[PDB]
Amino acid sequence: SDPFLVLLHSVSSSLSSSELTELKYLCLGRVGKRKLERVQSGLDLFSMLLEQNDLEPGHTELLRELLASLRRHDLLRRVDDFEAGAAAGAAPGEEDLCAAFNVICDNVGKDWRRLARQLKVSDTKIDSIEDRYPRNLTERVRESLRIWKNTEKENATVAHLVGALRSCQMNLVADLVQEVQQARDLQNRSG
Repeated sequence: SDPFLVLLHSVSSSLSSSELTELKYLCLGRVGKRKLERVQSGLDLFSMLLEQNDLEPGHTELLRELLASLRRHDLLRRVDDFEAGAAAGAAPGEEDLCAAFNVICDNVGKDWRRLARQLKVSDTKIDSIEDRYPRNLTERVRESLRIWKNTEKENATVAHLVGALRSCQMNLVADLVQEVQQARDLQNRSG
C-alpha cells in the first residue's frame, strides 16, 4: 500500500484503454509473447515490471520512458518530482530494513570484509579497504555499512540483509530479522 505504487496505479488510471493495449504490445522486446499474453488489466504491466524488477518504488526511469512515449507530460511531472526529490518513504521497505540493519549494526564480527564482498561492494574498494584498515573494527563497520547503503539503496530489500546477517553469524537476531521479513514481505507484496 505504497505511496509511490499508488502513484503508479494513479498514472495507469489516468490513461485510456487503447493506450494500455498499445503499451502492452509495443514493448515487443521487453514484454514478449508469454509475458504479453497472460496479463489482464492496464495495471498488469505496472504490476509485473515491479514484480520482476524493471523498476523499484524509488525511481522508475524505465517506466518513465513509457509515460513519455504516450505523450502525457502532466502524468510525467507529478511522477518526476516523486522520484527526483520526494523519495521520503517512497519505497517503504527501507524502514524495516533500517530497523533490522540497526539491530545488526549493534553486534558485529570482523566479517564485514567477507560480507561486503558477498553483497558485491566493489572489489577495488574492498582490496584497498582491507589493506588500509586490516585489524580494526571501527572504520570497517562504518565503511561497509555506508558503502552498502550507498550501493544497494535502490535495491534494499530485506532478503539482501537477511542473507547478509547470517553471513555475520548472529543467530539470535537472525530469526528475529526473518520474521521481520516474513510478515513484511507478505503484507506489502500483496498490494
